[PDB]
Amino acid sequence: EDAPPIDLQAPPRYLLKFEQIYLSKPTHWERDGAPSPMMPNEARLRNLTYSAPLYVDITKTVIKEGEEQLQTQHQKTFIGKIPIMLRSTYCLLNGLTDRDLCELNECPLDPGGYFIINGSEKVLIAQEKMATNTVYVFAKKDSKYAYTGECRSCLENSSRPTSTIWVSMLARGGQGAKKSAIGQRIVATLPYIKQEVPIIIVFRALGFVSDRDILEHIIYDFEDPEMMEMVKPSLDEAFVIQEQNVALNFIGSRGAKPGVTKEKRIKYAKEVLQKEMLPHVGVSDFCETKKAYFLGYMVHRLLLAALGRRELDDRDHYGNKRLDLAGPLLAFLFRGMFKNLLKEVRIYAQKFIDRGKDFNLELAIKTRIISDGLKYSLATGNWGDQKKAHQARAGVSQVLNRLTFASTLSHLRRLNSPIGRDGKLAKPRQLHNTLWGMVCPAETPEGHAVGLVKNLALM
Amino acid sequence: KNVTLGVPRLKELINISKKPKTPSLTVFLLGQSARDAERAKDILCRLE
Amino acid sequence: DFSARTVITPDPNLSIDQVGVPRSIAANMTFAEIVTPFNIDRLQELVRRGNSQYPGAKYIIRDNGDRIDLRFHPKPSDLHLQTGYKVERHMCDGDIVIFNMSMMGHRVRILPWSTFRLNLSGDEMNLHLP
Amino acid sequence: MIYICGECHTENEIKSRDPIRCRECGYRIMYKKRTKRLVVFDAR
Amino acid sequence: VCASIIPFPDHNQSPRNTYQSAMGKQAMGVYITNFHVRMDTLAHVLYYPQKPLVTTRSMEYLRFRELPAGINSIVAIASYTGYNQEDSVIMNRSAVDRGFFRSVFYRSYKEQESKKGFDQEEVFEKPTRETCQGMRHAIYDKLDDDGLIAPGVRVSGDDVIIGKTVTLPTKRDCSTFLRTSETGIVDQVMVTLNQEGYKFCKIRVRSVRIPQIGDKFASRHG
Amino acid sequence: IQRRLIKSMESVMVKYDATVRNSINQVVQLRYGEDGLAGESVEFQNLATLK
Amino acid sequence: IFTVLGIEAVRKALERELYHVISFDGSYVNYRHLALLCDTMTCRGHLMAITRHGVN
Amino acid sequence: GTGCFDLLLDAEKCKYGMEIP
Amino acid sequence: MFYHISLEHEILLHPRYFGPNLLNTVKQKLFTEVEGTCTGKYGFVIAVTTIDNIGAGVIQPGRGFVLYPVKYKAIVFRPFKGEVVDAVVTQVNKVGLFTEIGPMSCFISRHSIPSEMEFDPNSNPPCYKTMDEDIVIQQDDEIRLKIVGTRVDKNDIFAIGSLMDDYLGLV
Amino acid sequence: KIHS
Amino acid sequence: QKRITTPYMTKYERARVLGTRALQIAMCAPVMVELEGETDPLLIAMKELKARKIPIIIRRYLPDGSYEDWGVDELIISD
Amino acid sequence: EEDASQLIFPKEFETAETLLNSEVHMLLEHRKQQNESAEDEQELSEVFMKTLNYTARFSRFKNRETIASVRSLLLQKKLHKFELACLANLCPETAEESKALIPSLEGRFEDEELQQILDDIQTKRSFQY
Ligand SMILES: [Zn+2]
Repeated sequence: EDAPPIDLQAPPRYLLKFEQIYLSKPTHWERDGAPSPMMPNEARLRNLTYSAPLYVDITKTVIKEGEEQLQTQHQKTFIGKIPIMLRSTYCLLNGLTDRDLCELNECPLDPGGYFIINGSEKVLIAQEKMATNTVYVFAKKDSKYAYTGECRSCLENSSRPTSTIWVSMLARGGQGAKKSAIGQRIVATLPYIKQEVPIIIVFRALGFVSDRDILEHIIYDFEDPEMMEMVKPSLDEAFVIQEQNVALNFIGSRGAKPGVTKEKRIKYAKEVLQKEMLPHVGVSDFCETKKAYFLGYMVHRLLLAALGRRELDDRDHYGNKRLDLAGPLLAFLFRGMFKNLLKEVRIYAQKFIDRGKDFNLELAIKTRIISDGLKYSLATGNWGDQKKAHQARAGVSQVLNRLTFASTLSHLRRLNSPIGRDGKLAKPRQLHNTLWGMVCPAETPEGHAVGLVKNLALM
Repeated sequence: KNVTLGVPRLKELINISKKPKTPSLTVFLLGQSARDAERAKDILCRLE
Repeated sequence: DFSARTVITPDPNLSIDQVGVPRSIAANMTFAEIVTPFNIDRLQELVRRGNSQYPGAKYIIRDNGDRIDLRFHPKPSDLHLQTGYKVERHMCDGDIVIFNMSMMGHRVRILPWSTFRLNLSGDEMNLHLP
Repeated sequence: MIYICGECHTENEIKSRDPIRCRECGYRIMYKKRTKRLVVFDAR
Repeated sequence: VCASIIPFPDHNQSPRNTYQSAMGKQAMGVYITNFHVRMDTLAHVLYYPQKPLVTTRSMEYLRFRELPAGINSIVAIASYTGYNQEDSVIMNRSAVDRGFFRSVFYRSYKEQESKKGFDQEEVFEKPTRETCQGMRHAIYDKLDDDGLIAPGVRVSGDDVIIGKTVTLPTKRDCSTFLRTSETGIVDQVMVTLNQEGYKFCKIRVRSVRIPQIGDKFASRHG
Repeated sequence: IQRRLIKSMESVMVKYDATVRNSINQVVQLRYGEDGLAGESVEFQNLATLK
Repeated sequence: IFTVLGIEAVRKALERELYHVISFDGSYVNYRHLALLCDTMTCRGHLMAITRHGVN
Repeated sequence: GTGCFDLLLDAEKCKYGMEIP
Repeated sequence: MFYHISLEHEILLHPRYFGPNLLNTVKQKLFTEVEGTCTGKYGFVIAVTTIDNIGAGVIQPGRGFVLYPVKYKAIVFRPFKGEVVDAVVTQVNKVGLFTEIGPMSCFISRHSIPSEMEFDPNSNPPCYKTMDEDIVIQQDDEIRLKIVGTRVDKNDIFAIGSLMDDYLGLV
Repeated sequence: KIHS
Repeated sequence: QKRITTPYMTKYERARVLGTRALQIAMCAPVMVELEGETDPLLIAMKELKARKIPIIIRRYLPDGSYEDWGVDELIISD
Repeated sequence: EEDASQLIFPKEFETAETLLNSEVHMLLEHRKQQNESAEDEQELSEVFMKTLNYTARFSRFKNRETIASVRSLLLQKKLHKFELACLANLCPETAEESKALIPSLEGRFEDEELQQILDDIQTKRSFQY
C-alpha cells in the first residue's frame, strides 16, 4: 500500500498502483500447474521450500494526451510467493486437532514456528537492536566531544530507512582563544550533512528566528539558571545567523551534494530537515512546531545528563533494546525485493514506453526476485540481497537443532546480542539485572561467544 | 592502590606499548621523614 | 603417519610411559622396518599374515625402492623378502609413539576396545609414529 | 520395483525411467516395502 | 527451557547450570514422534527414554516428560579400582547388555539424477563393471535393478548404497558410499522428484551403537 | 602468549662453548642461567652462613 | 625506566615485574628462564616487543 | 639485412576503401 | 589484492581489419585478449577501466600482421605471498577446506588447519567443526586465511593458505 | 570419531 | 617535418611496401583504388602505389637512433 | 622471494595504488554498465562475474562518500599503500587484531593510535540490516 506510484514517461503517461494483496494457502505447482495442496511434511521429503503463493491486484491508468482516461483491472497478479512459518495463521496446520496432525505425519507435540527451505528447517534467530524513537545520552572518553545526544528516529513499522542524529556536546578539554571563553557548546550532526552544525541553527532553519523561542523549547524552567548558562555558548556560534533563510543556506553549504546555485542550498536543507531529519515526529511540510519540540527535548535531555541531575542511559538496558523476530526481520527483507521489483517493471517498460507501444504486465512482474530473494537469505543465512554491495548479517536463520526436543524449544526461543558498534561498545556477554524474568540467566553457550547467544524466559 | 596484574600486565610486559593501564610508581623515602607520618605528607603534596 | 583422533580414557594398570591403542587404529598405521638376518623370520611370518589379519604389513619396499601391496598377494615369490628390504609392518606391542613444542613419547600397548588408554598421573588426540 | 504411496499406502509398480506418481492419488513420494534377503540379528 | 529441567539450580553453581544448558542440547533422545517418516542427516533416538524420578513443575510445560532424553541410573559415588578420574565414570557391563543406555543412529543419504548438460546426464542404475570404465573397488551386489538398495539389507564398511553414473563424452562411476565404516542396516528408502522435476531419492541408514568405554556420559549437571 | 614466547626464543640454544646463542649466533648469555647449570637438577636449599 | 636508567636497568626491572606477577598467585619459576627472556628482549640495546607472529 | 626502415600502418589513409567481396 | 596498473600488450591485428576506423577494432580487440585472462606475473586481469594510448602499428615482415603496442589501465588480482585475506568456502573434503579468494581458488590443507578442528562427514553439509563446537566452518562461509605460498599453473595462479596463525577463522 |  | 632523407623512394622500400601490401590484399584487406578485374594481388598493390593510396607509412631509422615518418604518397616514386 | 608480511614484492606494483573491495565493485559496475548497454559485445568473462560477487559480498561501505571518507582519513597518516586497502578490506575489530594480521603496522604504529583508526572504520562501515 505504501509503495510509491510508478510513473513512466519518455505524451503516453502510465500510472501503476497496487490495490490489494491476496494470500492463498500453500500449494505445490508441478509441471501440470495444478494448485494441489502442499503439506509441510512433503516439503522436507522432497527438499523444496514450504511456502504459499502471493497475489497482488494491479491497477494501471494510461493517458495518451487525448483527454481520455481509461484503466484496466488485473485480478490476482502472480507477484510471487512468501515462505510460511509452520503453525502460523496461513499454515496448513492451524487450529487442527491432534488427531489430524498424525494423519499428516506431523508431530502434535511439535510447536512449529520455523521455515522449511529446500528441505532444511530454519529458525530466525531474534536479533536485538537499539530501540528507535528514543533519546539516549552516553559518555565516551575517546570521542572529541564529552557527551552524545544519540537518538535514532524512525516512522511506523517501516516507511523509510532508519535515520540517526547525534546531538553531541563539545568537551571542555580543548582550549582556544574563543573556545575557552564560551567553553562547552552543543553541535548537532544531520544525517545528510557531513560536518557538525550547531543545534541552535537547526531551530532557525525550522522557522523560530527569535532567539527566545529557542530557549523556550530547550529550557522549560526559566527559574533554574544552571541549565540556562549551559545553552548560552551554543547561541554564540549561531548568533551571526539571524534570518531563517541564512540558517537554511548555512546548513545546505556543507550538504552531501551542495547545489550549484544559491537557491538550491536552501531547498536541499529544507528537504533534509523536513524529511531526512526526525521522520517519526513529522513527515509532512507542516510539522515545524512538532519537530522543534522534539529537537529541544533532545537538547534538554543532554542538559540534564551534562549537569548530572539525570543518570546516563544504560547501554545494556533491555528497555533500550528491541528484539526483531521473523516478522520484523522478513518485513525489512520484503522491501528489498519489492523495491527491486518496481525497478524491474520500470526498466522493462522503459524500453517499451519510448517505442510508443503498451507493455504487458505479465512480463513486467518478476516472480524470481520475490521467490528466490526470500529463499536465498533464509537458506544460506546471509541476510539481504547478495547483489547489493554490502556485508550481509550472517548467523540468522540457522539450521534447527532436532537432536533433542528441549534443544529445539531452546533454539526457537534463542536470542542474539547486537553486533557492530552497538554490541561492541556495550557488554552483551555480561549478565544484566534486566534479564530477570525475561531472558534466562543460566542458559548461554560456552566458548568465545559466551553470553552473546541467549534464550527467552519461559513466561 | 589498584595495580593491574595477571594477563593484562603480562601482555603489557612483553608488549612495549608506551602507555600501560596503571603505570604506578613506588616512592621510597629516606632519613627522618621516612619514619614519621606527618613529615611524609609534605612529600606527598609536592609529588601529587 | 597421523592417526584418527579418538577420545581418551584412564587406565592405572598401564605404566605412565605406556599408551593403549585399539587394534583398528594400529592396523592402519604402519612402521617401516629394515629386515635383518636376526629377524628375517619375524618379517617373513608377519608379511604372510596379510592385511586381513591385524599383525600384517601394508606394503613391502625392495632395495630399488619399489613398493608392493600385500592386499593382493599375486605371487608367493613376491611375498618372499631379501636382506636389506624395508617392510611397513603394522604397529605392534613395544613400539614407540609420540604425542602431546615439547612432545612426550610413549610405548604402545594393543587393547581390545576402541578408545585410547592413558595412565594419567576426555580430550581427543592423535598419536604420531616415528 | 514395487513401491508404496506415501498417502494411500498402496502397492504401485514403477519401472525404470518412469514418472514417480501414484495413480490413485498423484502423490509424488514413493517408498520401498522391504528386501526379500533377510539378515541375521544377535541379541547383544 | 534448558535451565528449567534442572532440579535445585540454586543449590548448583552458576557455571554448572550454564554448562548443563550446553550439555542438555547435546543430549540424545526422542526429539519428536514422527521421526520414522522424516529424513534427517543426524538423529539420535534413545532405546528407553524414561521420565526422571526428580522432575520440576515447569518440566510439564516443556513436554520433556513426554519426550525425555536420558535414562535414570542407580549411581554409587565411590572410587572403584581407580579407573575413574575427575573426568571419567565407571559403568556396569551387565546393565548395558540389558539396554542401559543403548540408542540408534540415523544418517540420511540424498542424491538426484539431473540433466545438467545436454550431452551428459545422471542416471540411476547398477554400475556394471563392463559398461562402466572408471569405478572404485567395492561390493555392488547390494544395489537392486533400479540402482537403489532396498530396505532390510545390512551394510558394513565401504559399500555402495545408491548407483549413479555420468555419460561423459562409456560412463564414469560417481556413486555415493557410506560416510563412515560403521555397520548399519538401511531403514527406509524414498524416491521422489525434486523441484526441478528430476528424479530424487533419500535413504536413511540405521545403525545400532552399544555404549562402550569411549562413550561420554553426563549427568543433568556437571 | 605461549606461541609468541616460543617463536622469539625458538632459536635460542646452548652451544658447545657453554654459551647461549640464537640462530644469528649472537651471544644472549655467556653462561646458561648465569651459572651454567640445568634447571631440573637444581634443588632448593638455604645456606646458613648469612642469617 | 629505559629512558631514565637505561636498558641495563630495565633488565632487572623487567625481571622484577615478571616475577611480581608470576609470584602474585604463589607460583614460582626458575630465575634462569626469566633471565633468558629479559636478555633476549634487551640483547639489541633497546626494548624489543616479543615477536607477534607466533607461528610456532 | 634490410632493417633500417620499418613499415607502419596509418588509420587516416584507411578511412577510404571498399572490400573486394 | 586489487591494484590499479598501466600494462603493455602487443595486439596482433589481421589485415582484414584494415577498414575505416581500424583503431576501433584494435580498441575492441583489447577488451578480449587481456580481459578475462590471468597472466602469471600480474595475476588475474578481472576488468579494464580505460585505454591510455595506442602506439604506432608496426608491420611485422613476412608475417604481414601489424603489431599495435597499446597502453591500457586495468585492475589485477595478484595474491602476494604471506598475505592474510578473507575467503569464501566452496567445498569441504577430508583433505581440507577448499576456499575461494575472488577469481582464484585457494586450498587449505588439513595439517594447516588447527588440531582442535575435526572433519565431520556425518553432518549435512560437511563443515570443519571442533569438539567444543564454538567455531564451525560451513560452505560459503567468510573466513580469514593467510596464503603461505602461491604457484602458477597452466596460465593460472593457485594459492595455498593456512589458519595456524592467530585470529584466523570465522572472525 | 574412530570410524571416521 | 624537418625530414632530411631523400624525397625519392628507394627500390628496397618500393619492393617491401608492395610486397607487404600485396600480402595484406591477399588477406581480405580493403583496396582504396577501384578494382577493374585485377586478380593477382601484386597488380592491385602496384596501381595503389601509382595512385598514392597505400596506407603504409615508412619509418626510416637513422643511424643515430632517430626515425622519420615518410608516407608512401609523399615520397616521389618512379614510373 | 616476495613476502607481503615484510613488504617485499615486485617493483612494478609500487607505482600502483591499492583499491578497496567495495570500491572495486563500483569500478566493475561502471565496466558492467557500459558493456551491457553502451556497446553490443560478447557477454562478460566468467572471471569478471566471480570477482563481482566477491566484492559485493565483502563490500564494507555503501556509497562513494563512505569510501572516500575512509580513504581520506587513512591518507592523512603514514599508512603504506599496501596496508591502506588491506586494513580497510580486513576491517580489524581491535588494534591487537590488525597488528597480528598485518605485521607491518606493528613497526610504525602504537597500540593506542591505531585503535583510534580501526574504530573510525567501524563507524563508517554499515550492514545491510
Ligand atoms: Zn496413493
